[PDB]
Amino acid sequence: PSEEEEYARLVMEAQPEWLRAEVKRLSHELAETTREKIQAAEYGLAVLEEKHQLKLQFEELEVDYEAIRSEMEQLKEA
Amino acid sequence: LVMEAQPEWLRAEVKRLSHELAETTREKIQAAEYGLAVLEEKHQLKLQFEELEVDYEAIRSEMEQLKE
Amino acid sequence: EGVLANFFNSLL
Repeated sequence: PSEEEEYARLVMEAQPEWLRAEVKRLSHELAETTREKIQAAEYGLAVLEEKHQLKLQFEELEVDYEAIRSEMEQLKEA
Repeated sequence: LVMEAQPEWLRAEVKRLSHELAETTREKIQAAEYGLAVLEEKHQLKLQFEELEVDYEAIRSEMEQLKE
Repeated sequence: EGVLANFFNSLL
């Protein structure tokens, strides 16, 4: 029997004291994973924002580069 | 009376939490894999930014060198 | 990338 059918048999045939402990155990597991899920989504928004700022900082540098390069090209007529 | 014949509620709770825990784990993993992808993207972009900085300095110093 | 931020907020 796989671990899954063995667990299914446990739940449908174990005593209430066991069922109550599993309920408790899964409640801790779900609370912890919900905490980790939330921190992952915050991490994502933070790095998404850092990336956004970096993109603006980049495009800003692109404009400053073009201005200088534009001027230089003009100068090579002298 | 003997509503106490209630392991059917416990059993319902075990299965509810098991499913919620599975979806919360998918969402968590999915979230984490997206976080990694942004880090990868930001890394490529940081590399490109520092390239442009260098080239920017290259032609700020190559002009100014235009000196008369 | 608005899809990522939407997914991220939907988890909060």
